[PDB]
Amino acid sequence: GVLITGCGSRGDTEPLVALAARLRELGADARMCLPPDYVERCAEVGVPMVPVGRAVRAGAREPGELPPGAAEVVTEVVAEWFDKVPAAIEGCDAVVTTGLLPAAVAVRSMAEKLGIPYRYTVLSPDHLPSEQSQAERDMYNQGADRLFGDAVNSHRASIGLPPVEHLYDYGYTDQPWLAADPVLSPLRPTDLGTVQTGAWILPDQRPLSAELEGFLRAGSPPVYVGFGSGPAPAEAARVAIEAVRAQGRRVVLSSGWAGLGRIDEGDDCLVVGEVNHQVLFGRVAAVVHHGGAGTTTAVTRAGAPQVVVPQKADQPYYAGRVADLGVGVAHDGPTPTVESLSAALATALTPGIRARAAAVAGTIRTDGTTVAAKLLLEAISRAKLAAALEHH
Ligand SMILES: O=c1ccn([C@@H]2O[C@H](COP(=O)(O)OP(=O)(O)O[C@H]3O[C@H](CO)[C@@H](O)[C@H](O)[C@H]3F)[C@@H](O)[C@H]2O)c(=O)[nH]1
Repeated sequence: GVLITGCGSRGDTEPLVALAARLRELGADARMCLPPDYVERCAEVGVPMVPVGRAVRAGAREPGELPPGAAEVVTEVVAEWFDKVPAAIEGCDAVVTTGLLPAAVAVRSMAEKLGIPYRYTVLSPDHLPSEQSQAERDMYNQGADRLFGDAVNSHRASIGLPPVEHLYDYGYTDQPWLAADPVLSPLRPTDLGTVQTGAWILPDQRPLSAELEGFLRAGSPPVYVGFGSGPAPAEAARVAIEAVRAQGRRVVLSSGWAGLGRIDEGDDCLVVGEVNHQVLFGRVAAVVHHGGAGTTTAVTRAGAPQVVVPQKADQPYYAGRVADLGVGVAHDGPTPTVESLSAALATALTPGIRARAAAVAGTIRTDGTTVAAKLLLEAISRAKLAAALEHH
């Protein structure tokens, strides 16, 4: 089998589910360890998953219950991963991981014990160890060792392993994979070490809800607005609904983890939960979003013009990439006003940008999981999988 693990938000998780599903299609018994948020997602695509640790979404936890990434609970997190992974990793020939470092180091430790290959994956190039300075890498290693090195070493001893240090190096490996699209996220030409597979995208077969289908059929193509797993700006729903209205468009508002909702009973708005983005984004006039790696990838592949309203982290990078590609507008700042978002939307709604977005869509590859599957085949070899890939 192959074990696929991670602890993080939807963006950290969805690529892993894509890889797991692709491996199962290719005849490999891929299974997962993920936070409990993702039980439904894994089940609906037929991927076995074992829930590990605290829920990542605040609303999925108890009031006052700290997230898995909180420094206060790191000892508990390490223990939980060492407790639950053994049953899942048994009979596996390789492991692929992303996300939270203390969990990743636990997983690699168990891979080390079994003598099976471990691969860590990053989703945005700015997060590659080789894109950090030596001083930064030193700092990350020291912080990890200090914060949870003792806990990791106690559990390593429990299974007979020697102690380990430099936990950033250990968890990320010396050369993590980059599961990111090369058009959206080009790698510097001097980097010969990083294996860039392309994005890991699950071909989405889920139907749209009757309500969303009805909404799409009942009028002109709407604008989608959503902020993914992250926070939304102040008055996000009001500003977005009023700005989209100002452009003469209907609105599909994704509630997201922020829990956005309607501002009135207007029938020109539909509030949605989880949806098939691959299908929906082909049927909208534009997408206003936060600039998450996965969301940007999906919007770009669908060919919908964009307005990126970046909140934090790697999101300004994606806003800049979208602007540079000419397929959308990088909104100036994290908190739009009706006026600023309306202006950005007007720009994103031109025939020219529609054509540019349509053209760039065709350049985004969707076969990154096949690249990763072949890389795994080669790592394990050093059957059904080899036969399936030869067929491809
Ligand atoms: O209704 C829905 C909602 C989502 N999806 C899919 O979930 C994926 C979300 O990916 P994304 O990377 O934007 O995740 P997110 O957790 O919001 O963002 C961060 O995690 C990212 C990765 O680390 C990071 O780039 C960023 O800064 C984050 F905040 C993407 O493939 C969507 O198309 C869906 O199919 N239907």
